[PDB]
Amino acid sequence: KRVQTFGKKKTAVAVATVTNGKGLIKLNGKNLDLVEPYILKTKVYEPLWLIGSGKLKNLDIRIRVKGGGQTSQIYAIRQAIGKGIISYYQKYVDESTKKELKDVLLRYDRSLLVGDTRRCEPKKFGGKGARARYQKSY
Amino acid sequence: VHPKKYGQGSRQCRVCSNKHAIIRKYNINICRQCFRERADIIGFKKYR
Amino acid sequence: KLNHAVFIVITPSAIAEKYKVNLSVARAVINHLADSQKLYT
Amino acid sequence: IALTSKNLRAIEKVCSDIMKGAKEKNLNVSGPVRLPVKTLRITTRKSPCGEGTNTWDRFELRIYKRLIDLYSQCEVVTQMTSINIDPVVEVEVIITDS
Amino acid sequence: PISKKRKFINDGVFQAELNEFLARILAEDGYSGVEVRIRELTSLVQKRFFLCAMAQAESLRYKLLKGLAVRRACYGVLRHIMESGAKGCEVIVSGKLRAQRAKSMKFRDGYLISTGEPSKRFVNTATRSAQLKQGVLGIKVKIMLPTSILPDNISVL
Amino acid sequence: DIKLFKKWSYEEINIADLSLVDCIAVSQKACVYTPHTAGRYQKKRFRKALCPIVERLVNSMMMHGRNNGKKLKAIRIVAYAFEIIHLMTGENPLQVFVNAVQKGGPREDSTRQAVDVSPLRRVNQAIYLICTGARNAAFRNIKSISECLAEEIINCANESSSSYAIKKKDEIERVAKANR
Amino acid sequence: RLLEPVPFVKTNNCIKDVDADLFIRSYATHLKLHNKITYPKWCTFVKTGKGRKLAPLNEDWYFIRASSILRRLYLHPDIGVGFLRRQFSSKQRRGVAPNHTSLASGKILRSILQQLENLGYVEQNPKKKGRRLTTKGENAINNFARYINKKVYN
RNA sequence: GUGAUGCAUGGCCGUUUUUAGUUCGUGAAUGAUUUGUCUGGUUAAUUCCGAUAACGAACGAGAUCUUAACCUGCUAAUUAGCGGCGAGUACACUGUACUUGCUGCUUCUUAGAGGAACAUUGUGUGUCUAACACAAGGAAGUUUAAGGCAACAACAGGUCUGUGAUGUCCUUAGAUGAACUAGGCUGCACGCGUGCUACACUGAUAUAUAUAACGAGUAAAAUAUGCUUGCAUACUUUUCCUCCGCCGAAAGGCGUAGGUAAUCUUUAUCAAUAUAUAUCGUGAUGGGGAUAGAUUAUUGCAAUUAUUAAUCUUGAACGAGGAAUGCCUAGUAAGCAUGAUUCAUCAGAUUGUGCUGACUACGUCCCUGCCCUUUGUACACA
Ligand SMILES: [Mg+2]
Ligand SMILES: [Mg+2]
Ligand SMILES: [Mg+2]
Ligand SMILES: [Mg+2]
Ligand SMILES: [Mg+2]
Ligand SMILES: [Mg+2]
Ligand SMILES: [Mg+2]
Ligand SMILES: [Mg+2]
Ligand SMILES: [Zn+2]
Repeated sequence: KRVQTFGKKKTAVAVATVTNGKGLIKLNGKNLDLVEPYILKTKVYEPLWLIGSGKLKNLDIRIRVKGGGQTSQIYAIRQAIGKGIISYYQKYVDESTKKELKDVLLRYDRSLLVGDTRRCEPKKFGGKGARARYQKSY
Repeated sequence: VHPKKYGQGSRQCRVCSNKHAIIRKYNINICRQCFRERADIIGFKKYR
Repeated sequence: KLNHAVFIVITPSAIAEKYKVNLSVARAVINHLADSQKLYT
Repeated sequence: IALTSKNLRAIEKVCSDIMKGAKEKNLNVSGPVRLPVKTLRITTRKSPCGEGTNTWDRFELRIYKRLIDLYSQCEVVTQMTSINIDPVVEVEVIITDS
Repeated sequence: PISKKRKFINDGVFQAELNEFLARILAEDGYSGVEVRIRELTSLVQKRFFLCAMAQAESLRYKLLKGLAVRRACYGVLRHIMESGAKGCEVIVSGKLRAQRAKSMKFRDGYLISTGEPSKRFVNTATRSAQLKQGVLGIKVKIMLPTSILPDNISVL
Repeated sequence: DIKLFKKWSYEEINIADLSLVDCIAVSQKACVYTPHTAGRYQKKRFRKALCPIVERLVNSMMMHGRNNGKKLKAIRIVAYAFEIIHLMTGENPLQVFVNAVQKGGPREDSTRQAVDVSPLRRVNQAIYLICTGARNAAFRNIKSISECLAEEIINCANESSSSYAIKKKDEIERVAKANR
Repeated sequence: RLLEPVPFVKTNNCIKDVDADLFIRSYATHLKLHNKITYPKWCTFVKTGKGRKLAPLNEDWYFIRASSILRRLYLHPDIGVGFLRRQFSSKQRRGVAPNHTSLASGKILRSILQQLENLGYVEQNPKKKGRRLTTKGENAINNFARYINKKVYN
C-alpha cells in the first residue's frame, strides 16, 4: 500500500514515501525531471535504472527533503530511493525479488542501502577548522 | 554629571564593579574571570 | 603581445587560433554558422 | 502543565511520579513530551591575563523543558502536583479549556 | 514577564550571591546549607530579593587566624577527616608562611583521584584565603568521600 | 546494460599492462555513470585502488586553492574533455585516458640513488601530472581548460613529448638512469 | 536540449513540473507580446540591489523579475516584500573587506507587485500575511506552464 | 587608588604535557641513593606480556563524563510532523499540483531509557605470550570520531590593570581618590607579527536557478492638561528580534503585527560557494578596489583625526611572490558563507555552526623538538 523510509548524507534527510500507483516519482512538489543541476541527475536516477523502469509502474514515490546543501541532498534522495523500493518489496511483493534487487544494488555500490556516517567535526580553538591551527612566527 | 546610560562605563560587573570584559549575554553582567569562578554555582558545567 | 582583430571542425579556441580573432567574434561566427563552452561540426 | 528544570534525572523522576499519580483515575493524561533543550553556552576565555595560548572553555547550562497535558478540574490537578517536590524543578500549571 | 533562559541565569546568579553572603557572615560556622539570630539574615534576604570540605576549610582558616604551628594543625585536620570516614584527603597551604619567598606545602593521607568525572563527583573541594601577618595564606582542602561505586573496581563475589 | 556518462560504455576498453589493471579498478562494482562518488577511498591503505579512474582525474583537476572544493565544475570539465576526444581525434575517450595513464608513470625515481616505483604511485603521479600540465596550459592563455586538458590527454595517448607531463616523466627517467 | 529518456511519466499539470529558467523566459516573452506591464521611469537606470554595483544588462529584466516573482508566489502561501528581497539577494564584495550577503533593492519588487495586483494576478490577503497569488492568476500561470510543456514535447 | 612591587603572596591560567609519567609499603643492595619503575616484544599509553632482588599497592594512563555515529520499526506527541477527511482551484485517466476548516500513525521532528563491537567469526604474522595485519559480517573495526577531565613536581612564566583575594611602601583636598571639559591611545623615514583582498577565463560581470547548521532575541520615550523653548501634573504604548503594508535608487524611514519563544522574527529554509543561460576575451583588462573627491542616512549629548552605512565618481600596488617559515591524514586541507561574543553604532577578530569535499601518507628518525638506557662532566643560578 504505502511505505515510509529515509535516506541520510551529512545532514540532509530525504524521506521517501513509496505508495501503490502508476509510476511518477517526485520531490516535495516537483518531478525528478528537475532535481537541480543536469550533471548530478544520474545519481538520483541510478537505482531506478538498476532495478528497471517497468518494475516501478506499480509504485508511486514522493520524497520530502530537508536540510543540507545540494550534492548531499541528492545523495540522501538516492539513499531514500534505495531503502524505499527494497523496503516495499520486502513487505508487499515477494522475498526472492527483493533479494535479487539487493544483490543488484550491492553489485553497483554501497550508499544506496547503507548510510554515509560522516559528519562535520567540531572546530577547535586556536584555529579556524577542526585541525587547522593558526600560525607561529617565533 | 554626564550621560552614563549607554557605553562600557555605563554599567559594570555585578560582582566587582569592573567595567572591562563583562559577560553581557542573558543579562548575566559578570566580568568573565569572575564568571569562570562562579560557573559551578550558577549551573554552567563544562561538557564539551 | 597579440592584439587580435574584430573587423575582417568548429570550436571557439580553434577559431581564435586560426584567423587571429577575439573569442566574442568567434562565438558570433559560430552562431552565424548555426543559423557556456562550445562544440560544433 | 510545563515543567522547566536544570537537572535531567530529577525532572524525569518528577515526570514519572506525575504519570503514576495520573494513572490513579479520572485523568486523560497525554504522555510526557520533552522539549528542545535550548542550551545556554558561554565561551569564556580562561586565564584572567592575556598569557598562555588562549584556551577558551565552552560552558553549557542545558535547560530541560518538559510538557504534559490533562482534561480535569483545578483542585484535582493541584493535588496531583503535590508530590511534595523541592527547589530544583520549576512547575507551571495551565488550567485553560483552550 | 521574563524568559526561561533569562530566568535560569538570574536564579543561578541569586544562588551565587546568597552563597557569598553566607560566606561573608558565617566565619564562626560549619557552613554548607543553601536551602530556604537568623531573623536578621532572613530580613536581609528579603531586602535583597523582593565529611564536608568547605566546613573543614573554614576551620583551618580559623585555626590559622588564632595562630598555631600550621603543620600540627594540618595533621589534626587530616586525623579528623580520617575519623569522619574519608577514603582519602589532601590539603595544600601555599603563601608567605614563615619565610618571605614562596613555599607550598602538601598534606595528603588516603588516595585522591584527580582526573575524570569521578573526580568531579566523588571529591568535595574548597578554597579559602586566610589573611594573616604580612599577606595571605592560601588554603585548599580536597576530600574524597565514601562512594555510588567507583568505575575502577570490578568486585567479583 | 552498464555505462558511463550515458555514452562511453567501458565494456569496449582494453588495458594490456597487468600491473596497471591491478592498481586501477574499472570493474563490476567500480562501474559509475558520473564521477561524483562519496566513497571512503582514504580510510584504508589500498582502498584508493578500488576508486574509478574518472573520479581520480576529477579530484586531480579540482586542485589549486581558489578552485578547491568545486567538484561539479571539475566533473563538467572532464565531460567536456571526453566529448572533445570522442569528436576530434575520434576514439573511445576512456581508452585514450587508459593509454595516457599507462604512458604517464615514471617507472624509476631518484632518492637520497635510483629506485623503482609501485604501480599505484605511478598512476597517481600520471593523474597529477596530466592535470597540472593542463592547468599550466590554461593559466593566462585564453584557450580554455577543457580543450587544453583534452589536448594533453591526446598527447599522452600518443606518447609524444610536446605536452608537459610526458616531458616531466622523461626527465625523471633520465635522472633515475643517471643515478644508476 | 533538456529532453532525455527517463524511467517515469511526468504529470505536466502545474508549474512545479516545469523547468524554471525556460518557463520564466517564456512568461517574459508573453508579457512583452501583451504589453500588459510597463517599465516605470527609474527602471531603466536603477541597480537591482546594493551588491550588484552595476546595471542588469538584460533590457527586459523587469519582465523576467516579474515572472520570477509570480513563480515564487505560486511556490509559497503568503510572501512579503522583505522575503522577495531576501530571495533575490547576492554576494556584495566590499572590495577589501570580505563579502557579505546583500538584501535586494525592494522598491522595484514592490512596484512590480503593485502592478500585478492592478492587473489582477496577485492578492493581498487580509487573513494570514503579505500578498499571495490570486486564483485566476494562478490558473493562467498553470495554463502557461502546460503550453510550455506541450511546446517542449513538440 | 586601572598607584609602586607578580622577586612579598592568594586564587586562577598557562607551559614543561596531553607526554606518560610520579609515588609508597615491606624486602634487598656507611651514605646521598638504587631497585621495584627492566635486556627484549607489544601498546595511543611505567598499556600489557616475558625476563627478574623483588613482590604488592596507590595517583597518572585506561575506565568514567559529554556529544556525534546505527537500532529498538518498544517509551512519548506539543509549540513537530505524518496521514485521516471535508471544502475547493487547475489539469490528467476511466490520480497529480495548490490553499482554507476540522481532528488512527511516530518512519522523518524532538529526547529520555535501553541496545549495539568484544578485534566477534574467518586467515596470516608474533616467544604461535601480550598483541598486531588482512578478509567477511556489519551502522561502525586506527580505545568508532571528537572533545572534556587532568597526577607528581616545578618555572623566581603571567595576572595586585578582574576582584572589597592582599602585605608593605607611596599618595590623602594645589589627592596618584572620585567627577567634568576637551585631546590622545588610531600620531609615522622604518623593522617584525595575525589576518583580509588580489593578481583573472576552473574567472569577473549580470540575470535565473538550487539548496544549510548552530543560534540569538523586551532609569528612556509618546500624548494631553496647567503656567512661564522650560518646568509641573496626568496617562500609556514603545527600550531587543523584526514579520507585514506603505514611502525611499540606495541606505533607511514611517505605520502597525507576532514573539518573554519547537508557537512569532524564521527555519519544508536566514547564507555563499554551487549550477544554468547571457556579456566579456587575455589586453594592468569590464581582473583588482587601494587612495581620493564630493552627498544621503543611521547610531549617539557629541561623528572632524572622516563610527558605520549607502549613491556617484577616483582605477594605485599586484602577471603566483626572494631569504625563510606555518598548518594539515577523511567530512578533515582549502574554498564558501553564516550564527554568536564584544554591541548605543561598527568584523577584516575570536568563537561556534554548517555548505561545496582535494592531494598524499598509512611510514621513518634525516632535520626539529621531547622522552629513555648507556657514557662523560670541573655544570647544580645546571
Ligand atoms: Mg585514573
Ligand atoms: Mg610569577
Ligand atoms: Mg627508581
Ligand atoms: Mg583518561
Ligand atoms: Mg591599543
Ligand atoms: Mg578582537
Ligand atoms: Mg617547526
Ligand atoms: Mg657548583
Ligand atoms: Zn568582577
